Amino acid sequence: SLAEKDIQYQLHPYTNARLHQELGPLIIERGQGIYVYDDQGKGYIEAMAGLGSVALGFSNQRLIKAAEQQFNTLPFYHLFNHKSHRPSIELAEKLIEMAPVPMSKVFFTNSGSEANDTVVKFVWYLNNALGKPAKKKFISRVNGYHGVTVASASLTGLPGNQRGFDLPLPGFLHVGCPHHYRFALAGESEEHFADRLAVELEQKILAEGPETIAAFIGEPLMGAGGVIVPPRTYWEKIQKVCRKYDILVIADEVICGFGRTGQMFGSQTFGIQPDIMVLSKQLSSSYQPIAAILINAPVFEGIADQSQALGALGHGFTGSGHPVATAVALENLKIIEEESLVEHAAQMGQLLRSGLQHFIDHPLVGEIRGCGLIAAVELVGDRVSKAPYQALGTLGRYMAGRAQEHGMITRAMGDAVAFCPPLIVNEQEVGMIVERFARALDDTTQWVG
Amino acid sequence: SSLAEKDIQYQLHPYTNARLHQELGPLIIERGQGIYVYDDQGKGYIEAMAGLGSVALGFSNQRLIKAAEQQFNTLPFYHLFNHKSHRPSIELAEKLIEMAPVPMSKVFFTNSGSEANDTVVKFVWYLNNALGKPAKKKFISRVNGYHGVTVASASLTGLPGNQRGFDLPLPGFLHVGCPHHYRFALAGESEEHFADRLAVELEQKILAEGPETIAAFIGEPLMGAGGVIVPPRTYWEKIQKVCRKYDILVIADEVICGFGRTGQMFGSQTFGIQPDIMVLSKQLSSSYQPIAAILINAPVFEGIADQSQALGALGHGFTGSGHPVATAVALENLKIIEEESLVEHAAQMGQLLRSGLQHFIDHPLVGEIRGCGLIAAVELVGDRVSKAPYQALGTLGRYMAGRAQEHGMITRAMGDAVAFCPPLIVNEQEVGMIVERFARALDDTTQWVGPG
Ligand SMILES: *Cc1c(COP(=O)(O)O)cnc(C)c1O
Ligand SMILES: *Cc1c(COP(=O)(O)O)cnc(C)c1O
Repeated sequence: SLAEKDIQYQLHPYTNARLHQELGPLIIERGQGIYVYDDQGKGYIEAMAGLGSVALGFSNQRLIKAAEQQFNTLPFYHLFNHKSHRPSIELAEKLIEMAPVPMSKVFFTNSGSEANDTVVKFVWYLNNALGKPAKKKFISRVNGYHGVTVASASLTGLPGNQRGFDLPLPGFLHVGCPHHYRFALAGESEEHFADRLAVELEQKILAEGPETIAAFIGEPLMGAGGVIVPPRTYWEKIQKVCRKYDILVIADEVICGFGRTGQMFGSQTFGIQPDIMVLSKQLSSSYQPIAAILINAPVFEGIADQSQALGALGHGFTGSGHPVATAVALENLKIIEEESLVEHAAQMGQLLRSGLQHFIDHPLVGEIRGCGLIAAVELVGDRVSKAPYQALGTLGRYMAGRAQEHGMITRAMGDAVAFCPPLIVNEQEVGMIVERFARALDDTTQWVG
Repeated sequence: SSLAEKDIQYQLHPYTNARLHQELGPLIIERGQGIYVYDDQGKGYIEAMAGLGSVALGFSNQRLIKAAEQQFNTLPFYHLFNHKSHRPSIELAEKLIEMAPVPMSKVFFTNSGSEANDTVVKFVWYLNNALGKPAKKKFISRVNGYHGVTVASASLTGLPGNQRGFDLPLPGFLHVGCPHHYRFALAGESEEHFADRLAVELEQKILAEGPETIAAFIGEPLMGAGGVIVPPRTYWEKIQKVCRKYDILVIADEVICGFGRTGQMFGSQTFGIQPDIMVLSKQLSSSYQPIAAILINAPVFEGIADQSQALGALGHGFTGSGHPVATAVALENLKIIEEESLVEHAAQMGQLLRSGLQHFIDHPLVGEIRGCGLIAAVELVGDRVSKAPYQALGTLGRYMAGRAQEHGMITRAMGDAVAFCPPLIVNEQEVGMIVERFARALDDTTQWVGPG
């Protein structure tokens, strides 16, 4: 069977390989709109838009035709050694012109992981160029997600990405997860919590030596880490501390980018003025692997000078700016703008968050959080202590399983069940997401007894 | 704003002097068909490099394009996380395992060769932690090897251009000698004696560092980006003996050699390598889609699988890992290579290419002609006795590549080596035209130098 071939031949990401050999895969055969279907014909609402990525859903014919048109023109070329092609140029123009702060240049990669890995290299290159060879350390947050390369998994603050992999590398430092529900002191306001987090960062900078800190990287809100919305004034106060010590501010917009948070960028929603932005996922509705780094004028000018001194910029992926991936991403961004999907997502997000808020006084619901069209419900075994049932992740695993039985694919991040549906979701579809959540919660409540 | 002006304004180019780019602007490629690409001025070029040694089936294979369409209209994205799967990833993994030149267990997909080698580093660290060998973590690679551009894979890479200014390599990424007889053999040393000395260098490096601390040796069977460096006779035999002696994994980076480049399906077959791990990309999809694949053997899989159970799940994966459109295109690509007998065809075309270039073997500027199958390089020198460059190293290569472009052919210079890596579908007349355009560039370069 196809399931037997999968067990025989494929090592799965983010999977227990031994349990996989026993249970085998859930094979997804086809998709349309917000739905995917398994090889048994069962339909599921993809309430996660795959990996928070399939902005236009699973059957956008404009994207598919844009791919075809580019395939029949030039199915591959590269950007190395002054070579270029129209789709990379037009996408770079569109990204610079839509940027929420003045940006200078785009550098393309295949993945968010490659993009953040590239940012690490470009910052080291820059500070070598500027004659600041000590100015190399990165600061990220506990539970931040920045990808899975040796370097980007060192930026990542999730233990699952580091345990067994000898990470983080030296020079990749982590400050606190800005989650008020878990880390605020008894009776501390969001603004007081923000103050204390800004103090933690400043103290980290001073303890390490300000001259040794190159950059601070953060997702405007933390996606994979559990839909962690930072406290009011966090980004204002963190940026003050960064500007104080000449530290680059990198906005990882891989999840927030292109209308997820109710504005085009999380940087807009949270008032971030980044030096560098990283984009992926919704950039192409994941129809093609592509990511993009936006760098501002000072970062470009330093890198450009050093590329002249060293002969050429000694960095690039075969797939960097791939003409089919860039053609698809260009068409994707045009549809998001033409169909007013940022404002549509914002409206659908209000319906999603209001629907979930009906469950705020349920005995297993610890917290409901989110912004725009991304949300999470954190389940607890006890609301007073905020303790898990059995161990962190038991409730989340059972909930996600019940949601799948009720025809909805959701992701558990510990005991948080996440929602990140396609931007094209309609009002009754939001209603059906909340209904399938409710059925899964009922099942989980009966199970915990 | 012209398209060239927008490119200068908005794009930071890989492997480009950004300041020179602001002055010269791009060469914009508009379209392609068969072995040809055309710039925005309508000038046609034979893509004698198949882009980046990658476009196996040329620039207008309609079967690949229809395979993409069919998959887009079925399922345009899904992932492989948390037991999820899809038919194209499964069928491609089956095809790759069943065609492997040694017994392999599992495939892990990535978007790029760089991600794939970066993943191999993580998987080897994970494996040796799983086996209770926490010290067994260092990698050995070669000077002028190319393994990609991430912080870790650029540490494996042995090309200075990939490390200078980037604070690389990381600690625990060690480099032994480039196996290029022409450049690094002692005066009057045989290929076999050179191979012995390189195997001694490796063993001495292993002993100096502590054998218990060395996890893996990674090499391209033949070194592509480093100048089409064919290892000396007996090199891979003797290196593998040293590796097996100290329980060091052998990783074959087949990103260029994979899928018929060297006259057999894999460079591991051509060079008699029995790797534990293979890395594949580029020709896997004819670069029509970004995809790479790691093949791991049974012992590597079993160790990783044990630890993934203990830790709850394997904490690694890319959004695009096994992308259904990329895997669908790669599957159709490998079917065409098998159905059209392109491995045997490439072997035949490579003999014509090498024979055509060898008409110039006693030219005063030709130092060496090297290659296997349908990959070749001509290394130009200013002086055949000393092997010294004309002017600075790289002058002849840059001049030749420029003249080739004027004569309607895209070649890559690696220092003073001019490389050939054409699409596998190149026909006999087209090989003739590649050698003719090389000859016109060489004539120009010879008139420019005046060796008299
Ligand atoms: C998805 C993700 C990444 C990694 O992207 P990949 O394409 O899977 O390598 C990086 N940052 C954030 C915020 C992410 O959500
Ligand atoms: C192309 C290349 C790589 C890097 O592949 P990318 O997809 O560009 O990241 C790795 N190894 C070898 C031998 C290569 O030629």
